[PDB]
Order: sequence, then structure tokens, then C-alpha cells
Amino acid sequence: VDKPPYLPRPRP
Amino acid sequence: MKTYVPKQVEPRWVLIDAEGKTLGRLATKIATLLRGKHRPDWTPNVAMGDFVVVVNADKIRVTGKKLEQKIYTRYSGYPGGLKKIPLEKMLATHPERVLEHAVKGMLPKGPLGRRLFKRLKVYAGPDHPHQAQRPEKLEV
Amino acid sequence: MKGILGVKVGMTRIFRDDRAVPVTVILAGPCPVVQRRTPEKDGYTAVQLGFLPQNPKRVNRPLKGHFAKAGVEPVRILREIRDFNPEGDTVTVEIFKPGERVDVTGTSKGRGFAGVMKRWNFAGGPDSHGAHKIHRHPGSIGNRKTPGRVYKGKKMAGHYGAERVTVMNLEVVDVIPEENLLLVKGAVPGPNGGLVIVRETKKA
Amino acid sequence: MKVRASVKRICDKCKVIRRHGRVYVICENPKHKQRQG
Amino acid sequence: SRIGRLPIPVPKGVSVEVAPGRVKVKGPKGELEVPVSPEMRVVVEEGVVRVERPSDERRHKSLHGLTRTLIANAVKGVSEGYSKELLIKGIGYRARLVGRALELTVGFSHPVVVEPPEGITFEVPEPTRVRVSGIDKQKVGQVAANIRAIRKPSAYHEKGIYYAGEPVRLKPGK
RNA sequence: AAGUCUGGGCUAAGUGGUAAAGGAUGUGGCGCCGCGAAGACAGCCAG
RNA sequence: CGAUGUCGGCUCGUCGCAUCCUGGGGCUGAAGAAGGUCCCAAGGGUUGGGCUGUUCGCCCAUUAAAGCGGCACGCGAGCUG
RNA sequence: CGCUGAAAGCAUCUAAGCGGGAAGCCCGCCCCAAGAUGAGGCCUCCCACGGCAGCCGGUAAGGACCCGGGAAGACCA
Ligand SMILES: [Mg+2]
Ligand SMILES: [Mg+2]
Ligand SMILES: [Mg+2]
Ligand SMILES: [Mg+2]
Ligand SMILES: [Mg+2]
Ligand SMILES: [Mg+2]
Ligand SMILES: [Mg+2]
Ligand SMILES: [Mg+2]
Ligand SMILES: [Mg+2]
Ligand SMILES: [Mg+2]
Ligand SMILES: [Mg+2]
Ligand SMILES: [Mg+2]
Ligand SMILES: [Mg+2]
Ligand SMILES: [Mg+2]
Ligand SMILES: [Mg+2]
Ligand SMILES: [Mg+2]
Ligand SMILES: [Mg+2]
Ligand SMILES: [Mg+2]
Ligand SMILES: [Mg+2]
Ligand SMILES: [Mg+2]
Ligand SMILES: [Mg+2]
Ligand SMILES: [Mg+2]
Ligand SMILES: [Mg+2]
Ligand SMILES: [Mg+2]
Ligand SMILES: [Mg+2]
Ligand SMILES: [Mg+2]
Ligand SMILES: [Mg+2]
Ligand SMILES: [Mg+2]
Ligand SMILES: [Mg+2]
Ligand SMILES: [Mg+2]
Ligand SMILES: [Mg+2]
Ligand SMILES: [Mg+2]
Ligand SMILES: [Mg+2]
Ligand SMILES: [Mg+2]
Ligand SMILES: [Mg+2]
Ligand SMILES: [Mg+2]
Ligand SMILES: [Mg+2]
Ligand SMILES: [Mg+2]
Ligand SMILES: [Mg+2]
Ligand SMILES: [Mg+2]
Ligand SMILES: [Mg+2]
Ligand SMILES: [Mg+2]
Ligand SMILES: [Mg+2]
Ligand SMILES: [Mg+2]
Ligand SMILES: [Mg+2]
Ligand SMILES: [Mg+2]
Ligand SMILES: [Mg+2]
Ligand SMILES: [Mg+2]
Ligand SMILES: [Mg+2]
Ligand SMILES: [Mg+2]
Ligand SMILES: [Mg+2]
Ligand SMILES: [Mg+2]
Ligand SMILES: [Mg+2]
Ligand SMILES: [Mg+2]
Ligand SMILES: [Mg+2]
Ligand SMILES: [Mg+2]
Ligand SMILES: [Mg+2]
Ligand SMILES: [Mg+2]
Ligand SMILES: [Mg+2]
Ligand SMILES: [Mg+2]
Ligand SMILES: [Mg+2]
Ligand SMILES: [Mg+2]
Ligand SMILES: [Mg+2]
Ligand SMILES: [Mg+2]
Ligand SMILES: [Mg+2]
Ligand SMILES: [Mg+2]
Ligand SMILES: [Mg+2]
Ligand SMILES: [Mg+2]
Ligand SMILES: [Mg+2]
Ligand SMILES: [Mg+2]
Ligand SMILES: [Mg+2]
Ligand SMILES: [Zn+2]
Repeated sequence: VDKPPYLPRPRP
Repeated sequence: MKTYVPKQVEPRWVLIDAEGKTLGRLATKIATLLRGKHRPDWTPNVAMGDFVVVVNADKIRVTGKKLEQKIYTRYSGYPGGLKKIPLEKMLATHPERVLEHAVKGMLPKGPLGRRLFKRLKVYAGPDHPHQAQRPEKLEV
Repeated sequence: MKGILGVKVGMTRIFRDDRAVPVTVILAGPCPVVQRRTPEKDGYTAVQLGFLPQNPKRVNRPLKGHFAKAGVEPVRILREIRDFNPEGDTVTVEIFKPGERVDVTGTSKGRGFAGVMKRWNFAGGPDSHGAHKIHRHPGSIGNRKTPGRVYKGKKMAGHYGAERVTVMNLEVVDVIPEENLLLVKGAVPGPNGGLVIVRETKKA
Repeated sequence: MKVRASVKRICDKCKVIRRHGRVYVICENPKHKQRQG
Repeated sequence: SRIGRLPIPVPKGVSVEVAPGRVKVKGPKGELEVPVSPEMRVVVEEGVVRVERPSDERRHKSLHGLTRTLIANAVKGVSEGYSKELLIKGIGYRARLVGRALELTVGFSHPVVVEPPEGITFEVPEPTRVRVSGIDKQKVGQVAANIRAIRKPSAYHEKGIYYAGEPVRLKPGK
């Protein structure tokens, strides 16, 4: 069930 | 004056006829004999109880519907490895394990009680192979 | 419940009734009984069998004593057939007739440290579409914090083969007593030259 | 065999039996046979 | 309003000796041993056996009647013996005695063969009638029931194996 | 660690050792109506 | 909140049973065959496709059956993105 | 689903007792396994070696090392 992602995808 | 502590004494051997006795109530007494709490010089940190030989283990008796309802249990560590064995079968297959499993759970945990359980020699059927030790017959 | 030691020699096929029959040839006989296990002496019933002639130069003194108590020449391999008590002092291929049905125990070929795809027939990962260095990998081996561990027996990579395998209900296609041969229909574990055991089948 | 929490008599021929720790209802009419559960 | 109080008439010449927890009953047809609660007293008077209960408790009252009827049946068993008749209905359905054993032809793709257990005798007077006779009451009724079960009465047709004196109750088709 | 302590009773469900409407010849115990040796109830029969 | 990476897929499973199938039953407005409904049963099984990121769902062709749920909506120091 | 059977003169698979009954349960089949420290069993082999349940040393039955290898194998085994 599509719920909003709580973390951004990690950056360098 | 510091409390008396016994040096090692010769262990007494005892014989019990388990026939017709109530499982749990015979268990406690054997545990007691094993601990050595019947000796005035009891000391909790050493093995100074009696050696206890039990005969006619298969002829132990039990109240209520436990023969069908008491479930002994063993877990192997694998998935779905919980084995349930009812009392009926345990007596039918390894009867001496009944008195053994009972008495064991009434002994203290740890190194000592673990070695006390070794001083329990239980046999199903009227004969025991310890005539050499000349065991003293106990009424309990 | 009869039995006999032997060696796998190899496979061919023969023709029986306009039909090709894949067979494995086993050099079975002759097997000298060197000890009998008895319920009074050993608590169960079995017959210790010997197999293959041995150079007595290689047989140590403990072993030599054993062979003498049976009055039997030195032998390379000892194995027991349980619940078998032959009348004779020697077992040959004669105890099986063609048409009978047998179980063969052997040592499976060893695949050494085997991957999960060969060992456990896993399906592994994709070979394109982004698959990143996991083509022959197992994937997940568990859950999360509950239970937070791996099951005993969890199928993983590791050694595979060089292990005891018994194949059952194999038809005896022929027996050639003059050469101690046994012709069994189908596949038997192990390499050619590997040791096998041939027992009467326990199937119905 | 109707299984339910409320077992009762349906007709005057129905009979309430307690059998092996359970409350059954047996009767000449097969439709009325009940066990409590 | 009471069974176990009633005395058991004991015909001649059958013997009823009392033992701890059992009674032994001999007669012109054989012997029978009746297990009896230690709590119940079995008493042997002239040509009459009586059973007495130790109190008016619910358990003892139940054991009491049961004990009597148990011993009563054992007496009648060695004297008159017990028997049940089975009636066979249906077009192809027959029975025939193959030696001591009973063969049953009741519509299956094969015939059924029933062996007499110890103390049981099968007899086939007609083709559609079967008699199970023995000195043991429960053993007879059991063997009877077993033989009936082989092809129970239908609910739609007068077909199958019946008890004698067993009502044919059916329901309509279509 | 200290009672297999004493006396009276209940429970046979391991109830004790997690739950409700409702259901029930569980068991024991107090009542309350009927109907019965002017022969009741069960039934075992004649009609 | 001096970080417990968040859907779906893939992979690998394991459990629950309120059982989709197979096994065993009672009732049926159960003739038979086939169904209905409830009870017992978790041993095994539970297919391939088209649409869409989809889970889900619809559809094709089959099937004994194409079960429903838990495991951080199991599984990103295993992959995908 | 029954047989026999009281309490409850009848009835009742149950309160005494006994049957039948599932791919399920236990055994059975295949594999691991005595670190099963509860360390099992059988067959066979060596022995009363020197000096002072211990220490050093020389052996026995045996074993390891080393080497040629192996449908055994990462090393090891
Ligand atoms: Mg004492
Ligand atoms: Mg008890
Ligand atoms: Mg044992
Ligand atoms: Mg403590
Ligand atoms: Mg030929
Ligand atoms: Mg081998
Ligand atoms: Mg290899
Ligand atoms: Mg792999
Ligand atoms: Mg494989
Ligand atoms: Mg493959
Ligand atoms: Mg694949
Ligand atoms: Mg591939
Ligand atoms: Mg792909
Ligand atoms: Mg990438
Ligand atoms: Mg990458
Ligand atoms: Mg790549
Ligand atoms: Mg992976
Ligand atoms: Mg944990
Ligand atoms: Mg290996
Ligand atoms: Mg209602
Ligand atoms: Mg009404
Ligand atoms: Mg009725
Ligand atoms: Mg008399
Ligand atoms: Mg008197
Ligand atoms: Mg119809
Ligand atoms: Mg007391
Ligand atoms: Mg309960
Ligand atoms: Mg409890
Ligand atoms: Mg509880
Ligand atoms: Mg209530
Ligand atoms: Mg009530
Ligand atoms: Mg009445
Ligand atoms: Mg946070
Ligand atoms: Mg940090
Ligand atoms: Mg931190
Ligand atoms: Mg269920
Ligand atoms: Mg079915
Ligand atoms: Mg079904
Ligand atoms: Mg039908
Ligand atoms: Mg129809
Ligand atoms: Mg049905
Ligand atoms: Mg299942
Ligand atoms: Mg499972
Ligand atoms: Mg499942
Ligand atoms: Mg496509
Ligand atoms: Mg959708
Ligand atoms: Mg179909
Ligand atoms: Mg169908
Ligand atoms: Mg699909
Ligand atoms: Mg998730
Ligand atoms: Mg999910
Ligand atoms: Mg990642
Ligand atoms: Mg993901
Ligand atoms: Mg994760
Ligand atoms: Mg995830
Ligand atoms: Mg993770
Ligand atoms: Mg993207
Ligand atoms: Mg009856
Ligand atoms: Mg009973
Ligand atoms: Mg039975
Ligand atoms: Mg039974
Ligand atoms: Mg039956
Ligand atoms: Mg099968
Ligand atoms: Mg082995
Ligand atoms: Mg060992
Ligand atoms: Mg071993
Ligand atoms: Mg242990
Ligand atoms: Mg050993
Ligand atoms: Mg042994
Ligand atoms: Mg040497
Ligand atoms: Mg090498
Ligand atoms: Zn009714």
C-alpha cells in the first residue's frame, strides 16, 4: 500500500 | 566460633520401591535425599546427599486424567521442531524417564544440582544392578 | 533380508523383449562371513561380511587376529548386513534371482563446496535488468527483528556429495554367477570402481 | 448435526444428552440433532 | 423405580461364585467372567444372586443397577444363550454360509466374507436371514452390528442389511 | 527459608492456571407447587 | 529525528487456520451423478499468460485447486528502483 | 458412527467397560547421530620396561611425519 516515504534517498 | 563445615564423608546408598506411589510426591522426597537436607551437617555448596536407587518406575501412579493429558515436550531448534509426547506413551516407551524428568525439575539449576541428578539411578522393573553398593531400603 | 557387498563397474544397456534396458553392472560376490552378530552376544542380529582379496603385508596385527578367528583370508573391506543370517560361510550373487527387486547403497559423487543453485536447485537472480553481482546468490535468508535469526537447516551453500545415498526398488535384470556379476536396471550412486551394498528391497 | 452455542430442543421428541463433556441433542428427526460448540 | 435392588433369578444348574472384583458364571453353554466394582457387594442366596450398594451416592446408585444387569445377562447367556437375527432386503442381495464363516452378497463389486470370532456362531436358514448366536450378550450385538454395517439400510429403498424387527422408514425420491 | 499442620465443606473441569450474551438432566445444597397406596410416574400388556 | 531507508517486483522461506484443493464426517428441499451447509483436518499441494509501477483488480487458457492472513504491510550490510 | 449399560422399571456411545473411524498423530522408509560428558556395545592386538592416580626416560600394539596420488578436496579432513 503506497504510503509516503519518510526518508530521502541518501546523498554522497 | 564459625559454623561447622563437614569434610567429605562416605555417601549413603538408598533403595526406594516406587510402585503405586504418586509421581510428584515421591519426586520431592528423592530431591531432598539428593540435596542431603536430611543431614544435620548440610552444606549447600558441596555434593553431600544420598545416592538414590529407584525400582518399579514404570509402576508409578498418577491422579486425574494425566495419563492422557500430561504432555511432555521437546524442542529441537529446527522449524516445527516442537514434539509433544503424552504420559501414556512415555511410560510405554521409556518409563524411567517419568520419575527422572520429574525429579530433575525439582533439583536446583546449575553445576551442582546437575551433578546431583547423576546420583539418581532409576530403573523400571523390580531389579537394580547395584547390589555391590548394598543399598539401604527406605520406606517413603 | 539378504545382502552383499560389491563394486560398481559401469553402465550399459541391453535388449530384452524389443526393449532397451539401462543397466548398471556390479561385481558382487564372493563375500565371506567373518563374524555373526547375535542377540546373546551383540544384542542384535547381523552378519559381518568381507570383500576383495587383501595383501596380508598391509594388514596390521589387531586386524589379523580378527580374520583368524573366522579362518578367513585377509580382505580389503568389512561391512555388515543387518537381519541377515546366511546358511553358508560365504555369500555369492546367487542370493538374487533376475526379476527380484533390490536396494543399492553407495557413496554419491562429491561436488565439494557446492553453490546454492546446484545443491538446492535455487533459481538465483536475473542476468540482466539491473541484477547486480547476485546471479547465483540465495537472496533473503531471513526476516527482520522478529525472529532476528536464521533457521537451523536453512538451505545454504556448502559441501555436497561424497555422502551415503541409497536408491530403492531396482529390478535385477540378470545375474551371471561365473563372473560374480549383477545387472541392475537404472542408476546406482557413486563412480565406477566405487563400493556399493546390495540388499533385498523393502518395497511392496 | 447442527453445531451452535445455543443447543435446545426443537420438537417434543428431542432429547438432551451430555456425552463426553459435551452437551448434545439427539432426536428421531435427523434435522434436530445438535452438538454444542 | 429401581433395577439393581431386584434379585436375579438363577436357574439350575448354573453356578455363580463371587470373587474380589469379578464374578464367575458357569452353565450348560459355557463360562463368563463379569468384572464388578470392588465397591459393590455381590451376594449369593439360594437360587438367587443379589447386589448391594454401599450408600445412596450418585456413583454407587449408577454402579448398582449396571452390576445387576451385567450379572443377570451373564446368567441368561450360559443358560439360554443370546442371539440376533439379520434380515437381507434388495433384489440381488443374498447370504450363504461358507463353512463356519459367513459370506455376504450385498451389491458391491465383490462379495464380503465375515469370520466368526471365538464364541460366535453364524447360521443361514434362508437366503435372506442370518442368525448370530453366542453366550456373550455384547459380543453378539457387536458382531451383529458389524455385519449390518457392511451394507446399512437405505433411506430411499428397501435395500440392505436389517435387524429383525427393524422398521423400514424411507423418504421420497422426486 | 518455614506445615506434605489440624478441623468442617465444595470442585473432577488440571477448573484452579485471563473473556461476554446466551445455552445445558454437571454436581451438591435450600426452598415451592402439583400428581400418588381414594394406586401415581416409567413401562408391560388388552381394547 | 548525534537516522528504525520508506511502495511494488525478484529471491528465499517459515508460521497461523477463520481450509481453496486433496483425506474423513453429520444434515440436505441427499434418486443417481453433481451440488448446498456445517463439523474434523495445516501432511502436501495451491499453474502459464494479456493490461497497468502497481499491491489489488479485470481478462485469456487451463486446473484437483488456482485459499486468506502473520513474520518492521517478512526479506534494499540479499538484488532491483 | 456404534456394542453392552445404569443413574432415571423406559431411553441413553458412558457414568463401569468395549468397538469402528482421517492425506493428519506414533512407528515404519531414507539420511545424520555416543561431546547420548547418560561420552554405549562386540571382535581383535600389545603388557606385568627402566630410574625417582606423579615426574623423566626406552619400548610394545599401533599412529603421525615425508613422498606418489585420488570422480576426496578451498586449506584441513
Ligand atoms: Mg525424608
Ligand atoms: Mg497424579
Ligand atoms: Mg532407552
Ligand atoms: Mg536460584
Ligand atoms: Mg534377459
Ligand atoms: Mg559404502
Ligand atoms: Mg570433487
Ligand atoms: Mg547459487
Ligand atoms: Mg541437487
Ligand atoms: Mg537444475
Ligand atoms: Mg528462475
Ligand atoms: Mg537463470
Ligand atoms: Mg529478470
Ligand atoms: Mg544499477
Ligand atoms: Mg549498482
Ligand atoms: Mg553481472
Ligand atoms: Mg542474496
Ligand atoms: Mg528472538
Ligand atoms: Mg565430504
Ligand atoms: Mg435458536
Ligand atoms: Mg418446544
Ligand atoms: Mg432418540
Ligand atoms: Mg447357586
Ligand atoms: Mg445385607
Ligand atoms: Mg434431486
Ligand atoms: Mg494434609
Ligand atoms: Mg476444556
Ligand atoms: Mg490448569
Ligand atoms: Mg488453563
Ligand atoms: Mg451467563
Ligand atoms: Mg443447570
Ligand atoms: Mg422418564
Ligand atoms: Mg526519526
Ligand atoms: Mg553515531
Ligand atoms: Mg546512534
Ligand atoms: Mg478448524
Ligand atoms: Mg471431500
Ligand atoms: Mg473436505
Ligand atoms: Mg450423492
Ligand atoms: Mg439428485
Ligand atoms: Mg457434506
Ligand atoms: Mg495443510
Ligand atoms: Mg506447517
Ligand atoms: Mg500455506
Ligand atoms: Mg508481456
Ligand atoms: Mg487497480
Ligand atoms: Mg475441471
Ligand atoms: Mg470436485
Ligand atoms: Mg494468476
Ligand atoms: Mg515492508
Ligand atoms: Mg505481504
Ligand atoms: Mg540498496
Ligand atoms: Mg523494497
Ligand atoms: Mg529491510
Ligand atoms: Mg523491504
Ligand atoms: Mg535489512
Ligand atoms: Mg525512479
Ligand atoms: Mg441399548
Ligand atoms: Mg467410559
Ligand atoms: Mg477403539
Ligand atoms: Mg475407540
Ligand atoms: Mg461399527
Ligand atoms: Mg498418500
Ligand atoms: Mg551410520
Ligand atoms: Mg564414545
Ligand atoms: Mg557411531
Ligand atoms: Mg542432559
Ligand atoms: Mg566406546
Ligand atoms: Mg547395546
Ligand atoms: Mg612401527
Ligand atoms: Mg592434493
Ligand atoms: Zn426433535
